[PDB]
Amino acid sequence: AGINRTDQSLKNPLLGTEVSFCLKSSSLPHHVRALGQIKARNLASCDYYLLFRQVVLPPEVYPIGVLIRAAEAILTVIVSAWKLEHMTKTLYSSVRYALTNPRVRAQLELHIAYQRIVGQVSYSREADIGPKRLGNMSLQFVQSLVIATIDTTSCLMTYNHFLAAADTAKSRCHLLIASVVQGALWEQGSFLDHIINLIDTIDSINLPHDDYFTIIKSISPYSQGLVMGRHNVSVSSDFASVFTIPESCPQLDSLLKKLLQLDPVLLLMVSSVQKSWYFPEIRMVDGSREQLHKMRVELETPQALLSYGHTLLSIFRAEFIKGYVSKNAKWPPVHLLPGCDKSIKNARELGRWSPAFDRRWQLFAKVVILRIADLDMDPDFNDIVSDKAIISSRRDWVFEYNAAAFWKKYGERLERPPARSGPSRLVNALIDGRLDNIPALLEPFYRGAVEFEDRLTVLVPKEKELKVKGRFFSKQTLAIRIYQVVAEAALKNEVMPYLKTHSMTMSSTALTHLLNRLSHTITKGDSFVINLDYSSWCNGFRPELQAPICRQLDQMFNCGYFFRTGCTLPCFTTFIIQDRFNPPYSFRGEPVEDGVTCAVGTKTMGEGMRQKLWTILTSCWEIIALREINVTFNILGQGDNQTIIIHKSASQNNQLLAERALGALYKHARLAGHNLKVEECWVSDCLYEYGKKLFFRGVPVPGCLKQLSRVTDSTGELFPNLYSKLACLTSSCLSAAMADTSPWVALATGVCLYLIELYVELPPAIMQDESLLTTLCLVGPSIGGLPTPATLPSVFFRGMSDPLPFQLALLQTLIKTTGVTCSLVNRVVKLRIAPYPDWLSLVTDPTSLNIAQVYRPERQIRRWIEEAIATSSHSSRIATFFQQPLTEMAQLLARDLSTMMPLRPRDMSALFALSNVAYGLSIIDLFQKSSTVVSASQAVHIEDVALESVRYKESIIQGLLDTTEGYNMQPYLEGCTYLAAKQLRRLTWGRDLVGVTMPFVAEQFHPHSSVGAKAELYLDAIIYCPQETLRSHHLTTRGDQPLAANLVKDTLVLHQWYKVRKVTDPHLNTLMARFLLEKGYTSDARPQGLTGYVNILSTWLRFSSDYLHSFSKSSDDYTIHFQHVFTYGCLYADSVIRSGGVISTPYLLSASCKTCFEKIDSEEFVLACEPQYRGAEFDPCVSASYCLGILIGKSFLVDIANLERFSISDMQKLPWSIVIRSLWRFLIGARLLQFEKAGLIRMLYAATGPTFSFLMKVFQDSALLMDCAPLDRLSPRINFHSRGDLVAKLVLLPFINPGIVEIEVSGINSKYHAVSEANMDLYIAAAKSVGVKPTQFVEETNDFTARGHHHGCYSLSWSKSRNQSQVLKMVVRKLKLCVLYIYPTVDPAVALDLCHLPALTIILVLGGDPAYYERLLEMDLCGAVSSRVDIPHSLAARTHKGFTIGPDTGPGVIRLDKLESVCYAHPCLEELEFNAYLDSELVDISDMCCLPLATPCKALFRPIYRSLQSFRLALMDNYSFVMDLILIRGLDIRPHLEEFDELLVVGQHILGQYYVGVVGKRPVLARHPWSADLKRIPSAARLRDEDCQGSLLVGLPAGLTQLLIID
Amino acid sequence: HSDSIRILGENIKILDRSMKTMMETMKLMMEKVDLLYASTAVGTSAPMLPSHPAPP
Amino acid sequence: DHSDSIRILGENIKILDRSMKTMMETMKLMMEKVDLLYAST
Amino acid sequence: HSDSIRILGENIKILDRSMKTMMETMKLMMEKVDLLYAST
Amino acid sequence: DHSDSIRILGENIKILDRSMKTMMETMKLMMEKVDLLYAST
Ligand SMILES: [Zn+2]
Repeated sequence: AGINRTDQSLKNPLLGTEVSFCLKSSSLPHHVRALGQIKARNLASCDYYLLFRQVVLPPEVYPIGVLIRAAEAILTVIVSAWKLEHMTKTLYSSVRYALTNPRVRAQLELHIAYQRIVGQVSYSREADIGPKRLGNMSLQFVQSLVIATIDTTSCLMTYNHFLAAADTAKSRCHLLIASVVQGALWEQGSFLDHIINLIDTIDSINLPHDDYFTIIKSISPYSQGLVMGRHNVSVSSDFASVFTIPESCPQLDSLLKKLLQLDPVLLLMVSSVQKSWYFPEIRMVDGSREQLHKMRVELETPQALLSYGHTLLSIFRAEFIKGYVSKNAKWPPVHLLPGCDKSIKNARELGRWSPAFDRRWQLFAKVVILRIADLDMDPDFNDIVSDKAIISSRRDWVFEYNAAAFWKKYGERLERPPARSGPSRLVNALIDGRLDNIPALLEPFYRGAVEFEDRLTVLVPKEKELKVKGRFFSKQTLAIRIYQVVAEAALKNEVMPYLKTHSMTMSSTALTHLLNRLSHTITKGDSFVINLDYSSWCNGFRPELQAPICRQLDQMFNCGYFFRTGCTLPCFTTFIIQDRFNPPYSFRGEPVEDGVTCAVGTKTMGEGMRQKLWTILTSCWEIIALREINVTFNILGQGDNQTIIIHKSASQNNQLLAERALGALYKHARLAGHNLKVEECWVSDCLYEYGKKLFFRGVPVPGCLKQLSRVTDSTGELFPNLYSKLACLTSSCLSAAMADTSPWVALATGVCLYLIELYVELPPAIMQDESLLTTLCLVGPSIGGLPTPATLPSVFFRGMSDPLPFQLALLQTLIKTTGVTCSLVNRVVKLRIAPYPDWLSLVTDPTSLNIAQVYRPERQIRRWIEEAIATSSHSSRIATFFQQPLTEMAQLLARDLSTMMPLRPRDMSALFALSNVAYGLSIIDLFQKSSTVVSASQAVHIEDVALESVRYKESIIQGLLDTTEGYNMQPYLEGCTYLAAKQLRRLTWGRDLVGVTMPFVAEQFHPHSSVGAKAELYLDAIIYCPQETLRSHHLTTRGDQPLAANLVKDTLVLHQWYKVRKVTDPHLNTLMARFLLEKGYTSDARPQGLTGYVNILSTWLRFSSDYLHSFSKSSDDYTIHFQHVFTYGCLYADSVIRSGGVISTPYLLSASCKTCFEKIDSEEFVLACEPQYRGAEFDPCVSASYCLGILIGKSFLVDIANLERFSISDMQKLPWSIVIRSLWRFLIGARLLQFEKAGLIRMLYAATGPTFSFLMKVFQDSALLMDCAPLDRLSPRINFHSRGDLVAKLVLLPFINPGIVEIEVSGINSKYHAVSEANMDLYIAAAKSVGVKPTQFVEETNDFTARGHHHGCYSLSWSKSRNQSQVLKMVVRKLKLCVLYIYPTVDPAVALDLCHLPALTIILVLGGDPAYYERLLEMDLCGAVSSRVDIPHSLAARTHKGFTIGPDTGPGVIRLDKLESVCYAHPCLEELEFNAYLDSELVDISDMCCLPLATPCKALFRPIYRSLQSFRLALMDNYSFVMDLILIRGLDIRPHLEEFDELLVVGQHILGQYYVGVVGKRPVLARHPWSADLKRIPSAARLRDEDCQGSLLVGLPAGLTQLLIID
Repeated sequence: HSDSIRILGENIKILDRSMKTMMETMKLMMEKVDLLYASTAVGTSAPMLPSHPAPP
Repeated sequence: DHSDSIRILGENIKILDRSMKTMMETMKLMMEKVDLLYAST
Repeated sequence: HSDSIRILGENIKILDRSMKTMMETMKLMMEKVDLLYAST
Repeated sequence: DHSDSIRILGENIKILDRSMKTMMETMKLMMEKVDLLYAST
């Protein structure tokens, strides 16, 4: 039969007109029966809330205590299966308090009853249903009409109005569940009583629907006005005087104000919920008339619009010139003879920026920008996916509206809905081939005017919005939508990067950086951030001129009239309001204007249509407005509510600037055609909305009460059943967990909603078994379970993960905790036989086995849609692109993939992606999941999907009630599941699959306190020490710690990534050569972001990698995925915080699953047979290291970039004999001027820039350092202090001394020049395991332990006292203990001397601190601390277990106290600065005396050592420093001259022996001033003295001789 | 005769400078009638009809 | 005799002709812009 | 040097024809833009 | 070297310069007309 009532939830907006159309002069038979069923007294359809307050149910109608105990048990096992402990109690107590309160249980049982009524009537063959008693109220449904009756009184409504009321009760249930959970889990108390008061309040407001729904419209603006009033006392609120909320209902205003005094964040969260309050009618009387009146208003005269349009085209050309010269360093063309500035004609040739140029508008009228690129019509298919339906060609709008509504209002039948009138999806109509060719689709835009069939705009009222008049969101034809996609991509890829306003907004790193700058400035308040909200942003443009720049953008893309149709398109678009059951009149097959329901040919293009061109227009007039008043601008803007960062001007102080700037922007923007009122902008550091996310002072608000109460559209190409609702609930919990909502709140809400949906769809026989209901959740969607928030790690972790060990650990905890045996787990799971590998393998996936679970609905989406497009589309189009079927050739490819051993996932994925079969399969993969394709794919396959729903319901009823056991899983459960997961893959696939198995953090890592963690069992660990004790406040405020040719480039990345392994498999080369010929490329042989929610918490924690026994030192890196480990630690901390405990101690992750740590098998893949598609349509080290040097040089040049774009390991394996040479070559061959050099001199002596941080990251372990022939010359030559001072005196040295440069001037590579910058990083990542440098020499420092000759005995003569750093070496050699315990109160550089000593195994008292060992490893260069100090015992120690340095008080600890005076007649050391106390007793450690040693590199300081043959040249080097630094212009040389003075005083003790200036372009220095222009500014010295003095003066400059002589 | 080539080469240099002048005089005179093409499109029934297309 | 000195200005006179062709196309676009002005005002 | 000077003469000739055609276009466009005070 | 046509092509360059000057002249006149338009729309 015909399917009735096809929606389980409502997406359409509400209207009460069809109720009034049914009440008078009904014609359809079910309308007549609805009139018969209603009583004499009918309440209005807007007043339906007054009927729905009176609906009371008999309390405790559903016995759900088994659901309560089941939910407690499910929460207990998911808490214990994450191996966290304290979070059992608070979660189930919050669930119990949700299910125990009488009003919340009444609302929730109303939700269960509503869902049972819907599940009995949705997808039901019977048309009308009998009287169903919802509590006290009788509901009787006939066809589409719904009759609600409480005794005498009644309300008549639609089925969509019934879904609006049912979704109101549903979203109220979601809000109440999430509010009990959130009030139990967040810093503020119970939300619950506020919503309980507000429901009775909104049903107790004695107003008509227009007035209290106007209050509903102003819930968010008046709460925002109250927040702006209370938070800003200097600037008064502007929205507080326009609305009627304080006057119409004083108790409501009192409650909102009380919530404001408690917490304005609480007020914004409560005010931000949408549909827990009743659905408004979207203001048919007033609001649609007001919006369509504002869409066609003419507010300003065209003369000022004309002049101001030139005034803003000037600043558009200014911004595009600034971007193009900042990127490509070419000035766009300038005007010459009839009127221009001559300095700009000079500056075009010279290519120099003019700062006073941008303040002038009349000169950029003269300066016109040349074409720079061409328009590419074809876009990516990954941005045409969703978020907007289409009209086929001006025919869907007749189909949308009710024939009955138009029949009663206008007396004609509208000739009924004519047809389906094309697919509602943009994708389905695009791929069908009517509008397939995108240049042929956009050629009407190239002609200058659109076709008549495309110019339509049907305005959809946005449900789930506070504003009840709302933004009637636009919906155009396919041609206009493809125009929007291609033009937005053309701006975002090219033009928006060339515009400084939007180069921040489109680049994600630059968007984060702009958001960080805004969050600092709006909270400091010195230069605060304001917001120009534009209520009529879409309506305020004009069809004659939009204040446009499209005339210049048309020339820059070399297109003709393509954006000039954009300004004329507001004339073309016919506007229709898509309120459901609303008639606008049809005139001639086209609408006629009435001003309320329709408006033909308005002044605007559409609501939300063409957002980015309009964004440039609004931003251009605002920046020329702020440039006329000389205040520095930034803009965050993409659409409505455009936010402008204000800085401090040179004209007025920031308060006077602030008020003057608001008045000036009102005057100028009012002149621009957007009539800004006094309310729409505010001079306040309060609030802004960006990217459909609200921000209060830059902090994003918790959207838990809004997003979870927002019901999911769901049923995506699927029949409405259990599994689709569970998967959409899981994805909603994931989307909450990404958008600043705690995934434990999401998990508790998901468990509650899970068991509610089970109670809708299951009999009580399953329900009365508590242990079975506990069993049902924890299986997982891979091995035969339903999708839960519990069993999806993707909710918690990032996109790519392998959930199999987590599911099996869940099942282990299920067996061990509950009374459920292994046989009951077996009968629930039903693992089955699962033979053959024949179909497509699951790699970097959820990793389903060959068994497909019986609970997942087997919707095909590669047979039925393929047969539908084969039968329907007689035109081939997308068919004639794929000559043969996609999955057959891809499956033959997978059968050939079955032959190989290495089975690498990413390699196969990228090589598959080079083939066009992946392009077609990605189109079909886009057909599987979308929000637009569902609207056309649910309408097909009628009455079989309802039978699928009933059949799946009975199938899962039989499956969950099965007995004994289905298939055996008994050996796999106990112990670990390394061999068991490989056995499941080897059983389902018949062969061992490697590279797909990611050993999970649930097994391998047990979170612990260090007192709770064991050292000798749980070896490797990642510990996250906090800077502050976290609370629920700490998840809101940040801390100090920090966060297609592309396929061809990635294929070549894989190519020269295979050169790491030194395996020469010819089959690999032949298959990738065939795929390169498939590409058609010219050269055959071419030479901690985390999830985001816990990002704020991660700003208070640190991260490391401290796994040094058996997994880090190997050449083949073991399987640890670090970012998921970091995320797991952050979620454990978040759980401990939201329970009620505090993170006051560092927490580590404990090594339990010892077998799961697998070493990678470095083996190359072999394809046995040639692929049948074939397309349809010198050593690398020298060039890598030279290009690495010039990359460091250019990154340091552009700092005054982010150089962490590499694998960290491969540079440590790479030799750096060859890096340093062309690090110097670029800086000697650039030959910059003095003022440009000044910034590079200034920057490098401070620890600034990501380049310096990446250089300090790669200089922790360095066998590369000792091998470098400059470094074994320069380290004898200059004084090296730290890592930063050595590297800074290394890279800056080609500027300031050519003397060492001329020694190694005769070396360069000829193959260096024929290497592009897109190949160099590939050659850096090509020589990793070619040679790993496995020597890692311990450059042994002063070992003592005996009697021998004095070799110098130095340790840290530059930073600390040198006598303190020797006794750390000297204690442990007397103890003869390989173990030592170090606490982080010791300076990290001092401990480096202790860590140089070989044959130790140091187990520190870290408290588990990641940072202390990372510092004393980072100070190292030789690598004795990466090897001897073996960490996974040290990182799991909180206190004294062996001989301990570092705590001031401890049982048997070695403590260091500074001694101010001692004789200490000892040949090794001159004195004893720090006395050592062994086990808190002092022992004289002077018996230890030095020995002959090996080669040293650190902590012994070669230039102040015995060697002087490099120091004689170092004197010439420091005189080169001082002759170069005076010639450097625009620099205050205080610290660099101090470093020169350090080197000069060190040199002056050897020579036997202060005005700085230049006379006659030659630097002459003495202590006495030669002229008026001159500016006034240890025992190692004994060993640095040498015999036969006078040879230093041989080959010495005369200026150095004048420098050394005093006066 | 190198100088005979060089004098007319300087003449072509002057001609190129005047050509860069012409390329911008025309682009000034786009703007004032381009905003007039904009400024009167009030939109009673949108009677626009562009005639000559453009090459890509 | 200098063939390369002839050839450089031979390429220059052609790119000058290309500039003239682009100006002709842009000015006919200006003509089609001012064609709709007379029925508008 | 016969071919180079010959094709140079052809290029200068077609440049001359192109500039006279654009001069005719300028003459037409002046007559088009002198109607703008007849309209406004 | 063929220096006889060098003078002829230089004179033709001079004719091209004359055409450039008269095109800039008529551009100046219609620039004046379009600029005096813009005050009264
Ligand atoms: Zn395991």
